[PDB]
Amino acid sequence: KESYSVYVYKVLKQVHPDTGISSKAMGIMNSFVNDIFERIAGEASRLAHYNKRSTITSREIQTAVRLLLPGELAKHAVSEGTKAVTKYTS
Amino acid sequence: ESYSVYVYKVLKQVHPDTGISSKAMGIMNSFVNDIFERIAGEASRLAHYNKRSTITSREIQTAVRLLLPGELAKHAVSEGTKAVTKYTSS
Amino acid sequence: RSSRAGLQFPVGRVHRLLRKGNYAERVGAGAPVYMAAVLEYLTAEILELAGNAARDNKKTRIIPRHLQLAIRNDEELNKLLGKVTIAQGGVLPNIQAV
Amino acid sequence: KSRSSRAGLQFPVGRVHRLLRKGNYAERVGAGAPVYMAAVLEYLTAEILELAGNAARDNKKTRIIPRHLQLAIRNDEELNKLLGKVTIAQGGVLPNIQAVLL
Amino acid sequence: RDNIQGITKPAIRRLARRGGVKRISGLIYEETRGVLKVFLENVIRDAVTYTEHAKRKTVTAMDVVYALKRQGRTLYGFG
Amino acid sequence: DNIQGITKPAIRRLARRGGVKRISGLIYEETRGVLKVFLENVIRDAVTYTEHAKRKTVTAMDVVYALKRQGRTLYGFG
Amino acid sequence: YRPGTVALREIRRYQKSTELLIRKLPFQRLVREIAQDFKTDLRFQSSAVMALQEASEAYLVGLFEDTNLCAIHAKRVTIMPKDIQLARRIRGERA
Amino acid sequence: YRPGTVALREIRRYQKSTELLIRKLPFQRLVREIAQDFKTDLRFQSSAVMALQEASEAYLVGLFEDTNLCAIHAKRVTIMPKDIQLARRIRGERA
Amino acid sequence: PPRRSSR
Amino acid sequence: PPRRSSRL
DNA sequence: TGGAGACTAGGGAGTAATCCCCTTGGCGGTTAAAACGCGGGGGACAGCGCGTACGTGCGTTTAAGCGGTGCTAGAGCTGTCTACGACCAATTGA
DNA sequence: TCAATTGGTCGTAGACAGCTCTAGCACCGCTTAAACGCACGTACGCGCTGTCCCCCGCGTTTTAACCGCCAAGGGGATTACTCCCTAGTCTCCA
Repeated sequence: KESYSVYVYKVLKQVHPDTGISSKAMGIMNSFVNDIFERIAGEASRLAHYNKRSTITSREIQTAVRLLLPGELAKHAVSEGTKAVTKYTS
Repeated sequence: ESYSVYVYKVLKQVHPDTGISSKAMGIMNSFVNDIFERIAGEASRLAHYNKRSTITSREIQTAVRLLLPGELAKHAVSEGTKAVTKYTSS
Repeated sequence: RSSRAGLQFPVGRVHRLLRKGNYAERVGAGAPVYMAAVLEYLTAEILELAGNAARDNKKTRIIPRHLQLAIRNDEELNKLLGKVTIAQGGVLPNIQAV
Repeated sequence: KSRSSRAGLQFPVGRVHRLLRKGNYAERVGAGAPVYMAAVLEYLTAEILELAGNAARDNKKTRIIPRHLQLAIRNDEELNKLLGKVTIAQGGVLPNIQAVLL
Repeated sequence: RDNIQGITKPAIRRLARRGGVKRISGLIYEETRGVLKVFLENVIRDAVTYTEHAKRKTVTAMDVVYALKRQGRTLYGFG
Repeated sequence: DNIQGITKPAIRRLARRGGVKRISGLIYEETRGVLKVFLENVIRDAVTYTEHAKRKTVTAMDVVYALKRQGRTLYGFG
Repeated sequence: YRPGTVALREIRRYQKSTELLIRKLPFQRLVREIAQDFKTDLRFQSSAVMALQEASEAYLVGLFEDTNLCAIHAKRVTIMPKDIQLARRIRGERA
Repeated sequence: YRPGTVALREIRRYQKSTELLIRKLPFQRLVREIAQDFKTDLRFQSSAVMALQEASEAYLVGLFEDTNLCAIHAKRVTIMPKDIQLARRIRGERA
Repeated sequence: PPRRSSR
Repeated sequence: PPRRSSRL
């Protein structure tokens, strides 16, 4: 949470190879990632609490994503999360 | 989850002869469990914000002052500070 | 612990709820007392207005209607419980003058 | 190699793991929770950056500024629903004049 | 199919009268039906998400209460 | 006293950004009152967060948190 | 009766009551029909459907209050779909 | 230019820029005046006052967007304080 | 002596 | 190939 | 000088089985509510006229903003050290 | 009969004293961009008049909601195996 500036830079590098980003735009992207992190993690905590569970795992994160993200955004985010866990487990 | 006994007992000292319906206390249980989770979520935040690991009566005071409106906070803080004074009095 | 503070709400149960709810790694000693004193005061404040509304309706019991009538007729409690639905509570009688 | 390159990501799954375990969300944190969170965060970041870089190129610019981020978010319905209570600093508004006034 | 017509015009104007409305246009009933369909689709989706996370098949009043909390509408009296 | 420092040209600029064509003369005092109420609500919470940390200066995070708790999260100030 | 007096009496009647103004069986069938698009063979607790009805009715009554405000704003007495759309858009439900 | 194409030009100009439309010094002075009612000898970061201004201006622009909708609803192009009151009442700010 | 509120 | 979304 | 790799161990969750309750399905009767038609009337909308208030332009004034100068409060980080809450064991009564 | 309290270690979390240097504030001067005041005209708000159409009130007819009352089975809580799970710890140079 100290910064995602390196990682937002890598993603921008791989998405728009030539386009750079401003120092004020990066602060907004860091705020965006910190806000979305909090939103997903708090919902995952509530999800674990409702089920009387003491661990937060991939299912809690995915269900929090589906609850939070609207429409097709949720479908594609769920697909990317699933692919990442599938490749990491392998 | 169930505060029925204590909602009954506070009722007897404010309105001794008045009763409560089953649905009316199923509502005050929701009210108590809602305001408890409001104060304990703001006080949880107020501890993290100061990089603090314990929730104290100071944080409960600040959460009550942030969540409760106007003269509710003035009169709830004055009762919280009076029940701790008596709790820790020889 | 509830008797020392002069409370009726359970200080011990509030303590266990605070510890189990993972609000912080540690929970103090006057935190449950303060929290119970706050919840009990708010409960007594709702239960007085709803119960005054019960006498204003010539009732001897409190129903969700009386709780809603007490909450919405109090500016502070209405602002506090502004996004709260009370089941079987109705609405405040109010007709616009066009 | 690294835990982000294990998953094929760019966001740090180790950092997300530490933030999950320090934030008092639960007593325990699973192994795939940091990876899933990092993947979802990376996907949303990539979406916003792609649309922002498209908007910046529509303004004949080679640098994303907060105005381009606001344009990209407000012009996407799903991202608008996501960030619907969010104020973007130095972002401005969408250019929209009511048809009655014109 | 076509269960939205079970929300009849008399019931819609009963809700309108509770909302303090004196006169109602004849096109209000379809608009209200669409609005109610949107609201119910939004709530019963979070409710079913909460239900499937619990690996259950009955939708509990607690799932509805939580799905309402998620949309900013707190409900009192159902546990 | 400094509510009149939010001048009529400034309020009219804010309205033109909102898409407003004509502005009645009684709008400016109404806007000043509304801004005063909004600023009071945010600043009270920010100062509460300031006194809690036993600080004497109001931090940008103190404002950002006082805004997050009114459902007006603001990106760009950490 | 003159048009409007029975309307005011009806307002007073339904404003002091607390019962549900939609029939329970049609609302239940609507709820199950909607839920059929998210999962099949879904059971429902009776309290779940009751909570859905209470929330939906409170939401519609509160929305009709705003619709009536928008009707009075346009110097009218009759609520039109225009008013519902304005209330929903200002509430943030719409665009 | 007649009465009202300069208004459209201004709408286009200020809807295209992202600057702050309120002067910084008077707004800072207002922020300090309001804060003194809560705590005395309060200090402020420059980023704190800038965040307050960035939030206040966005809130006011968004409120004017709803005031304009309330004005169009009443077959008007001039926004009036009653439009502000209707918009604020509908979004629950102050009934 | 019923318990009342000073609010 | 730039990282381009498949989203609508 | 953070997270990655490799063990160790307790325990949280997964699984099979049970059990009972509560959800769904059917049926019949009653009558309350919905639906349908009809006849007015009152409210919505269009058109017109008036007058005043708001936009526009111009000239004057006035503080905002920028660029320096300087001073110090206080935020921020150590370093110490103690006291208060976590943990465990007794214990006893509502 | 287990929960709500009590008593006693122990270790660390946090309070307090002491520097440190950042940044927040106070001030001045210049420039000038923006605010302010006035004069004017016209467009728009608002108040009428008139039409007519659509909504409401009411009197029948119909329909299906609601209330009991049976019958069955799914599936939500439990409870004891079972192990796979993550937190914890140590090494450690990226």
